[PDB]
Amino acid sequence: LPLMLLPGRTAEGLTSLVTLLAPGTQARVWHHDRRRIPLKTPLTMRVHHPVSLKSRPVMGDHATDVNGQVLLQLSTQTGSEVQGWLPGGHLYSDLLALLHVYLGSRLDVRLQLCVERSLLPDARLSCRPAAGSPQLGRTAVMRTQAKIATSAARVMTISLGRYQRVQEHYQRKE
Amino acid sequence: MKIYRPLWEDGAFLMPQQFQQQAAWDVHLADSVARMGLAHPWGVVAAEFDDSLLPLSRLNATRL
Repeated sequence: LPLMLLPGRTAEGLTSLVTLLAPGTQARVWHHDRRRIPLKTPLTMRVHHPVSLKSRPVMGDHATDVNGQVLLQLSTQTGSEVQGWLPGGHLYSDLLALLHVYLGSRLDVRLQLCVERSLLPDARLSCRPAAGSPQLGRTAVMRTQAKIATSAARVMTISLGRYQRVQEHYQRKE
Repeated sequence: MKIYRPLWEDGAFLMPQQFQQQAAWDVHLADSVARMGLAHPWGVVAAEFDDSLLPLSRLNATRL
């Protein structure tokens, strides 16, 4: 509530949101990041005979838009909380605290994590195989001690669409 | 060379030797298709070099 009274703010409140919910975990924010696609529906690099334009729109075939997709890392050291961030545990805590309380439709948030090696099994049935997108924690049958690694990704906190359609009426002639 | 194709039913830990021995079997199957009719091993499809570098002697390849 003290943080949610300043308008249009901030980045440093996301540090408080993590240290509240599970101690031992720290947070760092990178403000801009190299986001990618949105694929533009006309390719627009046809070189035109009747009418064309220059001033801003210059590109190839896929665009890059930095502007709003921040990166967040977490860092734990108690293994009971390592199995809390994989989907099912504390991931439902952040995923609802962001989307309707603190940010809403401001931005989109990328998540990331760095632990020591993993605690992750393999190809068992219907639902809990995937450690996000990657898999590990199964092959080191060689050496005793630690190596540090990044963990995985989590999904963005986004909400969007187009609905379908074309229109039929208009505003007003003033 | 003792090609061992694995099976997966449930609960098997993934480990690289299931994948390495899998992909080697597809080559050997595709080898045995070709040796039915032709009775020929493999050979050279295209090998084109660079002629301009020869009197300043080196040798560069382009397509092999």
